[PDB]
Amino acid sequence: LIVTQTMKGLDIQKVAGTWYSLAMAASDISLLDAQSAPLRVYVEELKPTPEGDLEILLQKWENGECAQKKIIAEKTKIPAVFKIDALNENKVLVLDTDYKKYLLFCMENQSLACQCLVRTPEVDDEALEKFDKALKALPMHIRLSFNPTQLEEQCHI
Ligand SMILES: CCCCOc1ccc(OCCCN2CCOCC2)cc1
Repeated sequence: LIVTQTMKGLDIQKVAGTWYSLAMAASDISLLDAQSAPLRVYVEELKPTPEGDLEILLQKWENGECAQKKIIAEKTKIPAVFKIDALNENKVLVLDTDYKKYLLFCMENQSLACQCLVRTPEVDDEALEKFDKALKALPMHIRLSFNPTQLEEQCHI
């Protein structure tokens, strides 16, 4: 109950496939500051299951290397809200998407990280505008964005 933008009418099957973390923001600098920061994660692909859960492939920098991760976000009664199982209850919210170009999401435990996902390794000014508007509300204190060259590299090097 801190992020209160969600996507009405979300069809989670339609988010399947390839995505690029074009921009990210968080409530605390420490959540994204170093390469190995806990929530500096780079999304690779979204794989919605038949039962409506959402499997997520990503990379993360750990121990001086770009590690692959696979995680599962389980559906809830709200179609735009999913839960991930770590030792704390942390939920994922889909704020807005057009399926074909962009998707905005936040994860929250208050600790909060949001990303602007895009389908192609290109700077979508309009997707970034909608991301910044969705965020102007929220209490973000660090924001990163990535150029096309970085978006084609593992962990955005
Ligand atoms: C529409 C769904 C977009 C994908 O949302 C998420 C992307 C990455 C996430 O990762 C959260 C942190 C994952 N852990 C980082 C530390 O290593 C273990 C995995 C969570 C949701």
